[PDB]
Amino acid sequence: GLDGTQVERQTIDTIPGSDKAFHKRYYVDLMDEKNSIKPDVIEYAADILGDVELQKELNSEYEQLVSDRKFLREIVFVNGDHNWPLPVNLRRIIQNAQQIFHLDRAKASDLTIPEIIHGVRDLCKKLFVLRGENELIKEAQQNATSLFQCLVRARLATRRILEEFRLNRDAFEWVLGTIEAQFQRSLVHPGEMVGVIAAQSIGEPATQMNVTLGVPRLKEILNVAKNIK
Amino acid sequence: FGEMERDCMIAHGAAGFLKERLMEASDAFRVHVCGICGLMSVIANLKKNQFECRSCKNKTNIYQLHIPYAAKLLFQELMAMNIAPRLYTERSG
Amino acid sequence: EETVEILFEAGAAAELDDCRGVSENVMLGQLAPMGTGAFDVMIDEKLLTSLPADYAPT
Amino acid sequence: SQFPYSSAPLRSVKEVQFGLLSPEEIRAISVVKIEYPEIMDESRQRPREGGLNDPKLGSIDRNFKCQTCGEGMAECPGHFGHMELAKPVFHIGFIPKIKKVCECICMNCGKLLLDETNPTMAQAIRIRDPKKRFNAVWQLCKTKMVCEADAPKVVSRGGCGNTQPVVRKDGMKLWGTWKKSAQPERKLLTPGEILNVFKHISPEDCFRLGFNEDYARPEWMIITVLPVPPPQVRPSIAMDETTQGQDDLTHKLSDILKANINVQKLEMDGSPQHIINEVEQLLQFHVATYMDNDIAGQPQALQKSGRPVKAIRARLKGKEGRLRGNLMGKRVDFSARTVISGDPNLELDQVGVPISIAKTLSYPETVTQYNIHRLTEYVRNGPNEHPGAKYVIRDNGDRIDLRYHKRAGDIVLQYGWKVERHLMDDDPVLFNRQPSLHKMSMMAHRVKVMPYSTFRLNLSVTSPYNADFDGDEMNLHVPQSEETRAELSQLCAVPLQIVSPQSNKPVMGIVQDTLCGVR
Amino acid sequence: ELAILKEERTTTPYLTKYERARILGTRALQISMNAPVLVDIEGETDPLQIAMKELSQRKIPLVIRRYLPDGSYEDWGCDELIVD
Amino acid sequence: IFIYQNNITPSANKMIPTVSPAIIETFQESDLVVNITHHELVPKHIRLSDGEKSQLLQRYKLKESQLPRIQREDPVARYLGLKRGQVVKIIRRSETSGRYASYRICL
Amino acid sequence: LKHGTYEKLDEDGLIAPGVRVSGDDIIIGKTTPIPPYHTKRDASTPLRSTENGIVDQVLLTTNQEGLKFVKVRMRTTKVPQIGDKFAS
Amino acid sequence: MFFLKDLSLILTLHPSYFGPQMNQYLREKLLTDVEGTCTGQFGYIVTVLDGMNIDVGKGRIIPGSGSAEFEVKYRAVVWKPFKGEVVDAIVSNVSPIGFFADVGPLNVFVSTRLIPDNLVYNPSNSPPAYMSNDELITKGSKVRLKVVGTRTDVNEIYAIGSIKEDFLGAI
Amino acid sequence: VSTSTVGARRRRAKQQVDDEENATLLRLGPEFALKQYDHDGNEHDLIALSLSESRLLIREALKARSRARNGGVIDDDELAKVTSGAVANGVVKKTLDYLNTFARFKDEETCTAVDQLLHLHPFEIAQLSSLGCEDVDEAITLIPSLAAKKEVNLQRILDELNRLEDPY
RNA sequence: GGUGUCUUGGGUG
Ligand SMILES: [Mg+2]
Ligand SMILES: [Zn+2]
Ligand SMILES: [Zn+2]
Ligand SMILES: [Zn+2]
Repeated sequence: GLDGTQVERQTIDTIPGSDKAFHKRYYVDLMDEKNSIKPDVIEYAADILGDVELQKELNSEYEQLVSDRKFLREIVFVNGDHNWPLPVNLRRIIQNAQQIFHLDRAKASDLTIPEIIHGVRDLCKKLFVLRGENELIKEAQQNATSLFQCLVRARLATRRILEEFRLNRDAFEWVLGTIEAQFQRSLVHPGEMVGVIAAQSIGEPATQMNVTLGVPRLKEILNVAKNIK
Repeated sequence: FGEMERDCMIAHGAAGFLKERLMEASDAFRVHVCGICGLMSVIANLKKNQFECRSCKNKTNIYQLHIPYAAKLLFQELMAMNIAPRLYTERSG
Repeated sequence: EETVEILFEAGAAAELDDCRGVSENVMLGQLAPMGTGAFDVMIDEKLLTSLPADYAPT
Repeated sequence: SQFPYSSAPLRSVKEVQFGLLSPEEIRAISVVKIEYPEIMDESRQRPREGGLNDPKLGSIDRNFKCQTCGEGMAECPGHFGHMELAKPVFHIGFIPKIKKVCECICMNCGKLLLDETNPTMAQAIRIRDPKKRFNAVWQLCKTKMVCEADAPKVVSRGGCGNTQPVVRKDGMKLWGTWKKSAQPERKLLTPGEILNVFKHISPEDCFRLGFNEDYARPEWMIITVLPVPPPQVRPSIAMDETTQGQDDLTHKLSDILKANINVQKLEMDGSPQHIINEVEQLLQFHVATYMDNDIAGQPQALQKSGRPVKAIRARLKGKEGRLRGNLMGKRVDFSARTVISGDPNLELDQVGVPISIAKTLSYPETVTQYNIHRLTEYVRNGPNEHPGAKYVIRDNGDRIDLRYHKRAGDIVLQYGWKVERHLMDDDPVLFNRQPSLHKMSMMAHRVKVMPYSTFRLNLSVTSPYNADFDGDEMNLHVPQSEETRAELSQLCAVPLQIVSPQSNKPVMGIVQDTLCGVR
Repeated sequence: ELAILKEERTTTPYLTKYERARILGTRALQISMNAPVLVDIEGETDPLQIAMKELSQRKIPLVIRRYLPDGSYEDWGCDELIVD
Repeated sequence: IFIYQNNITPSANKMIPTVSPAIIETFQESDLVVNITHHELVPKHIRLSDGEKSQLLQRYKLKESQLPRIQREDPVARYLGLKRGQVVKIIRRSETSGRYASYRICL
Repeated sequence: LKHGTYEKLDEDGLIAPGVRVSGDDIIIGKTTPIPPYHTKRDASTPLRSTENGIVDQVLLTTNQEGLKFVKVRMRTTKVPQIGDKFAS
Repeated sequence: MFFLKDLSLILTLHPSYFGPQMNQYLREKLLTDVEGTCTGQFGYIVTVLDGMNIDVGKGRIIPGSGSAEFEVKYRAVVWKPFKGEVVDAIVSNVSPIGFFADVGPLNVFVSTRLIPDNLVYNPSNSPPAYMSNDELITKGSKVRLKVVGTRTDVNEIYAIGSIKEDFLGAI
Repeated sequence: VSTSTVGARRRRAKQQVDDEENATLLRLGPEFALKQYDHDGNEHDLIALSLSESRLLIREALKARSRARNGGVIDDDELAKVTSGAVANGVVKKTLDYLNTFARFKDEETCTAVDQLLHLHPFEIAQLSSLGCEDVDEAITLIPSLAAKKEVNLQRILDELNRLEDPY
């Protein structure tokens, strides 16, 4: 459902690497003292340890990430490729948020884990390629934005948000709102003559071009032949 | 303003510009059609304000259409080859 | 392509052309149901009646 | 607004309904019967009535009016006549389908060889498409060689029992071999005989083969009365200041009239059966090549100079025919063309327009209470100085040419009037280079007026146009209303095309010196 | 019969590029015919720029009728579609 | 289902449709050696029910002739016993969105 | 009659060499009689609407059949400017 | 005879009129336009039922002109004569070659040949009128007359009747 | 300009002689179809108004629109004035004076009573409510179609009509 | 106030 000018190549970070690297990047543990959040990044570091009504949510997040890993590796991209043209850049949003809110000095972050998890969940339930309360509408809507939700969850993970990007609450809310708005802007407009555009996008490159290739092969393909060279 | 120029204007979605290129910057014309038989056989006397399709014996259900002069010529050539193109201004089914 | 033969076949079978395409509206010099011509622009009264009462038709 | 007032309502074409024209309707919509060949009266002013240049057909002269509608040459659409034929003839563009129907039907009583009794045909009827239904009925009904009188106790379907002919095509002549019961007596099937057979087909039978009761009757594929197009469709031309030759269609119609009259000189007196066929076949050939001069396996109707006649089909087909040469694309006003040049000092969406072109082209600008002073200053300036104006349009459509108007100082501009001022700075114009391989070959630019006769382009836009400055030329189109100005500026403008959907990357970059220099 | 009630309108709430272009063109043409102007005109005299000013302040009194492929349509006032 | 080895003569073939209300289908053994629904390029087809087909048509405000189509002789339509008017749902790999559901109606 | 000026022709309907000519100006005046006063149509040859110049050599003779024959050569100078094409 | 007629009228509105009191201006324009007109296809439009409550709907802007089109639908009353319909009247004019009678909004003329022969004209009577032994036709009289003709002229139509048939004439 | 529910009337190959009017023979024209339509396209029986129903309808519409014109605050020669325009006033004045010179039912009550009593083809239905007729003869001769229907009832209907006719 | 039609050959982009 996206306009073809609005997408940019982006790496899907849950796909590549070994399971140990994935685990170190993505898995958080509350009971385990060493493998938890680094204390020197958050105000509330001491209050975190040992909790349960939050380690449940952390485990739910990690299980969603593992589901995404399995899905992308087994259904969509079986050969491992993880750099694909997707809608709404994430790197540039994060760095713009860092620039705007001046995220230096690694200051203690006042951004709690449950607020991060619920923020990303709400964002993932706000990207509308199709609008309607119908049930086939919901199914098509979720199939439409499955890959982009996988991307948004691969980037906005709890450990990554807290350690690698060190966002505070304001920068976090700004990232979510900007993703919302730019996704709503990346959608194709009704009235596009996508057939003429596609015909031109395929035909124009043909003006610059023992397997048969190039113009004769494209001619064979379009003039569907019962036998080929 | 050939066919590929039309393709580019269609890709741009500029319908009004295309209509204005092909009509007001070129052979725009006015014809009267019979609302019943749809042939351009309506005899119009604009200074006397009187109209008639003699085939249908009609004088009240007649409409004017702004169309390219080449389109009027095309319909007249079709009539010349016994083909009847019938221009109707409303859909039925 | 095959303009004359296709027109003859349309005559011999009394085809009805629904005029929903692009090229058909192009050759008749009408606004195509495409891009800027894929919708209609009405005149809104609910918003209009908010105008000052001295801006009225006389 | 350039059309004189008519009281009829203005509507748009929603449906086109093709079909054949019946002889009744051809006579009905006509206005004068055409029978006299000779163009002029006796080479005397205002030629012979009932000829191919009857003034009832309409006016093609500037100082004469149409005797049918009373309108000037500009407004008169032209009016059709009719010309009854002595004998019926085949329409050249329908011979194969005439042959198919001849094979399908019973050539004596006008009935389908097989009925709805047979479930195969009973299900071939069940196709909604007329053409698929006709094919599915022809692929079955073509082999039964009798009109069986009994429906499959003895149950009669109403049939007759006469044997069927083996239809064949030789040119424009439909041969039908009747294999009686040995010697198959093969007879020629004339258009009149096929017309008689075809008039007997019943409405439901006609529907089954895929025809129509109101629009396409199978006998209307045989010509008995011929429409005569107005002279607009076949206008004359001038060769050396005093000479005119008629269009090909006019001479073709004259030849048809000669053939018709020769036919009317045989069924009125002695005619020993070997001249009637010859002259009727001459009529058939003239009528055929009047419509289609590309018939396989025969000579072509030729002109005096050796060239073939421009038939109507040839008028309609090809790159230069009506559809692709006059309807899908056409020549347009308010355009300009000249060599392009590069200008490092222009903005990306600016094009430099020569003064002479800026003065030749124009934009009609409605006078309002925000532009009346500026427009009256342009009116004072005149059509020979920039910024000036070329025309003033009054509130009823009357043009005031400001060249020949010697008293340009005594015009006061009314509201709602229109001034056709010159092309000026920042006007949006569509700019274009052929071939137009993609949507970024035609882009909207802001105007900047400059001396010299060459266009100016910022050099970063030369990549989407695929242009360079060694001879190339580009076209400029001026939008003639505010709606088209807004469309250009809000959809086609150069800044809006920097990123392309073809490969979701920019198409304009930094090129040539600006690059090498930045390195 | 073919109009859609204001509750079940399931099209996009955002003005598209084509709708915006045509709305601006139509308003500019209207204003150039000495129609009344709803915004306060401070500096600009060009009808297109005045139309842009009206569009930004959600004060264009027009309606977009969006036809669906089945022939039905939805009506949206210009002031309730969202302009970026 | 009538699986044969070499050929089925047209005279025998003609009895298949005139034996209502039962349905007779035939396959050749050579055709059945490989299961084509296991091929990687063949996504999983799931026939809709009548109510679900109606739901699909109303959600898209569609008529039957305005759907993408599948031939009755299609190897996967032949494998699934699709009758005229029945709608399959085809979920398949999508490199731009991950997952995509397509619908085809049987000719 | 054409919309150009006829005030440059001599009594023979021909302009003389040495006279500046602009576009749309008549350089050869000719009349065609009206078949059966005011009994003539014009067949005058204007200058091309684009070109300026100066008349150089007005030739006058008779053709194979003895009818009058005229050739008028114009001259002008073109100075290079923006948009002229050059190559090595 | 009066017929209840649902009818419409397509209209064109200039941008200069695009104000806050639009619907009432179009209602007045419609009321002015239709109250009184004759149409060969309908009869005579005397009034319009529920005139102030006509719905102008939503107008469409014509592309290229900027004027709004309205399909103002409403139900009105129309009066049409038909050949072979009986219509009462009162005589208006008198003349040796026949007389005129005003019917509804219209005027009906009866010819000399279509009058009972007991009727004798008088140019000298006060008031001048036809008389008869037991029959009278003077100004103000009632006439139950059948219509045997109606010409459709676009602006004004005229009907010529005949009182020559039984059960008709003076009552 | 003046249009109605009658739309296409598209061209079949054949014509029809049965298009001229002859009110004796139930031929009125292709504008008064036996089943009319409304402005919502729904089917609806033809309407043929007698002079009484028509006078009541016009009076009602005029007084309603007059009350609308006055902001919320008796004779046809005055009641026709409610229209706008001189041509409007003249045409409605002629119609109203014709109605008020021949309205046998000079109230809504008796018009409603005859509506109830009558409810059959609206043509003769209205012509009976508009044309007083003494006995069966006048009806069956001015309306020659009551003969070949074998449902007459003219005797009692005309009796009750002239009975309900108010004095003058 | 109204400046005609078709083919052949040689080039420009
Ligand atoms: Mg080049
Ligand atoms: Zn007609
Ligand atoms: Zn004419
Ligand atoms: Zn037979």
